[PDB]
Amino acid sequence: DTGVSQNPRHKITKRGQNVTFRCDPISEHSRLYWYRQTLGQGPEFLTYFQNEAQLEKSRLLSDRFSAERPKGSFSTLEIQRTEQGDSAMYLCASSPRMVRGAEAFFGQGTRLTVVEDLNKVFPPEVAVFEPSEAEISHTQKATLVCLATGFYPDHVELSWWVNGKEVHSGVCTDPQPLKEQPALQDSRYALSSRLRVSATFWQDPRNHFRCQVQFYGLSENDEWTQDRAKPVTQIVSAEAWGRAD
Amino acid sequence: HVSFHVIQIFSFVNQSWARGQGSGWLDELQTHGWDSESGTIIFLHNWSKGNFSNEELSDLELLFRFYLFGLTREIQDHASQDYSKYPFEVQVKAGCELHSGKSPEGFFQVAFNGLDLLSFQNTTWVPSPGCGSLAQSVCHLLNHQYEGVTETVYNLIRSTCPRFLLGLLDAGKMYVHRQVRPEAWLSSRPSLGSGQLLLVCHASGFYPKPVWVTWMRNEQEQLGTKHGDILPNADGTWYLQVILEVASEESCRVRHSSLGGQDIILYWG
Amino acid sequence: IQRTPKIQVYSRHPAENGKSNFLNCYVSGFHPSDIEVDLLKNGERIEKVEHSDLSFSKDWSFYLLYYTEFTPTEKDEYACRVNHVTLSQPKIVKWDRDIGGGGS
Amino acid sequence: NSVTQMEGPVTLSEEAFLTINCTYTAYGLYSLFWYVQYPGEGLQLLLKATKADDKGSNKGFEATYRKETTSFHLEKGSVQVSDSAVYFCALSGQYGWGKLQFGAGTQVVVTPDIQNPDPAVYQLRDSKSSDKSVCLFTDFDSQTQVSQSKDSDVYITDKCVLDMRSMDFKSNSAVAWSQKSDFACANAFQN
Ligand SMILES: *[C@@H]1O[C@H](CO[C@@H]2O[C@@H](C)[C@@H](O)[C@@H](O)[C@@H]2O)[C@@H](O)[C@H](O)[C@H]1NC(C)=O
Ligand SMILES: CCCCCCCCCC
Ligand SMILES: CCCCCCCCCC
Repeated sequence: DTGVSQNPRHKITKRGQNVTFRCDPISEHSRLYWYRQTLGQGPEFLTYFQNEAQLEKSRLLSDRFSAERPKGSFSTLEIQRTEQGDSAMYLCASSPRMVRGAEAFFGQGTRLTVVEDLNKVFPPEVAVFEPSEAEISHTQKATLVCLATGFYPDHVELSWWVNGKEVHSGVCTDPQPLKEQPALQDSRYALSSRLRVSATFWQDPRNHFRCQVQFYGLSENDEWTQDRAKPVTQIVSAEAWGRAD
Repeated sequence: HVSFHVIQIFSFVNQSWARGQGSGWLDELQTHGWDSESGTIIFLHNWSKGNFSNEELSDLELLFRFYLFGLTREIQDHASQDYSKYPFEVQVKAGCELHSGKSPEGFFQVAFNGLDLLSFQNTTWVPSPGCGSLAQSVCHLLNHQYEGVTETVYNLIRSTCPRFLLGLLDAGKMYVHRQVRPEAWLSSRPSLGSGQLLLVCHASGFYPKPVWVTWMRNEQEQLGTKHGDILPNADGTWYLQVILEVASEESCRVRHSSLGGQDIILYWG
Repeated sequence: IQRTPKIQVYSRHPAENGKSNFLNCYVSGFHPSDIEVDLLKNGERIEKVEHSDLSFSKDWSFYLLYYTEFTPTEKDEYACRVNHVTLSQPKIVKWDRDIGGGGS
Repeated sequence: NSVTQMEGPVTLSEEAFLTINCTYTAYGLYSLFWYVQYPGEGLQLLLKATKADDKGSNKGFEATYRKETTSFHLEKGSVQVSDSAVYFCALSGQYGWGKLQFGAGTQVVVTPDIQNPDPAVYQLRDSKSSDKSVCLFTDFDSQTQVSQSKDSDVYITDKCVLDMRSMDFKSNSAVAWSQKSDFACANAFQN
């Protein structure tokens, strides 16, 4: 099940800069495609490689975009002089040789965010809010709320960890982050999630709960001149123990 | 002119140098070329698009680009395991032929070094008796491990080709069913023996190809003439010469559909 | 297998001294398709030669028309020079104003 | 684009019949496909049909390649909450050898059937700093509409479905919060 691998998973770049994305198709797939996807829309075709040969590019492909697959295996896609509109998910897919109606196997993408200023990039603050005694007495259940605030850009993965293990049961996170200031182009973002467990489970102070927010930020390579810590890709967590009262 | 033929010729000279070219034809008349630089169809006449949309034709154009590269590569991959077999050349003739009131003919035929290798019959790749175990084992591969390719070929030759051909014939009727009149003339020169005189009746620039050019003494045909081949001119018209050897004593006829039942009689001296 | 090219040389119109015409060379029946073909004037190569796209007959043998504008005079000679893997030296077929070259 | 699919979102409850319409313009022997993208995941093939009249089937979803109506409608008899996702119709041209061409995508939101609503609003304090706090609206039925905020200092999320699998229990919730110290949960949610 080693599928299509794309690197990096996310990338922030300052407008005007070049970026290069990489894709490793499923072993020996002769057919390789690059697509671009913006939220609310389907993948848009960019280019097709048969073995090493680039036999089709989109007519609307910019001269800023160039792809290569020098050995018929891994492919690279370079965008020169990025613009805000280049911001999207860059998808790589591979298909087997000589199979008609073949499935296209997609990678997880390189999420590209082009910003005007890297100085506006900020990791989240994360807080955990403890269940309401009113909820416990009334329903015998207990809802923890996690809140991630003040982050920029808007890409984070929020997960819940109970007793050292990630959980998916009782968990529900907002479909999309929301804009802390919707009228602003450079709005920071917030995201909430809920973990619901039994009241008696929360009431046990030996139980550990953790809200974990993976933030996608600057790379080790980017310039930083502020006193605040370089907003690199990083995890920010808030945690709590159960309580009897 | 009732048949559309799409031909490919693939030349494998080295494990590093192989080459694919192709064209479309109404018999002797070329309707399509292939620019291998760009991987595109050359529409030679302004009716070469037939009744098909740009979209249908773009879709076919990319299929051919992928096929040409793909067939070339698939062969190069199996052949580079024995540099001894180079050079060699593979040909493909595919298409269809219409007959009023019948199912159209569909065919896909393949040659290897100038000989029948295999062809497509119904839904099966049948080997040429003459290409022995090579042909047999290539057909096994196509019949057992290229069913995707088989389905594509079937559909192209049995569904797309007749539809395209009808549209192509409709769009180019005036040029394809045109009549062009031959110019005709006589000329002389000595033979290298025998009678020691060659009379040469020529006809050139006629279309279509059916033609009748026979020397004639009075109203009686004169047998024993050398009939030339009907040879092409660059304009699609044809040339023919007919030679009567004589010992030099004391007419060449020219018949063609374009003359409307009025033959051309040249007399000579 | 290989096949030797057949070479036929002929004019588009009746030759007439000092009248622009076209010189045709039809080379057919050959295999493989790799071929060199020149039109000659007094045994020197004419620079502006055009040819049909490659095709082949029922027996898979290839054929090709080469042609160029020429002007026949009383004195100028004209030929078609072909080389091919089946030929150990170029083969030259003169045009004859009355019967062409290559017969058949 | 030659693939047009229903504009979403499509919202329906568990056990309802789902239909996502998809039409296309294509040539020759094309192949049709349905891809699915679950929340926070990559695209993956749901079902496919390579030849005319072929029905593609997967996990209760089905789509029939219907040449004569130019359709590849996605149907599922009885949707589950976990079917909430974006679905993409797609077409391989070049007689089924070409790149997938996708539609714009159709989001499906499958709502839980809550027969025993216990609609309530609660206040939760921060585990680090008792002064910061959040409001929780929960246990409401799936036909309940959560008002958007009419205050810039007050943030109200959309509803969200959690499933406590160990107790065969599903519930809706929405969250609200504010910097204002005078922040009252009773107000955040229109009662
Ligand atoms: C192309 O034409 C095909 C054949 O139809 C016949 O010939 C054409 C030229 C018209 O004269 C028509 O009335 C005849 O029935 C059709 O099968 C096909 O629909 C046409 N269009 C395309 C895009 O294939
Ligand atoms: C794209 C067409 C590929 C056809 C397969 C050829 C088989 C070669 C075996 C020697
Ligand atoms: C070296 C043998 C060549 C094989 C030719 C197969 C062609 C099939 C195309 C569909």
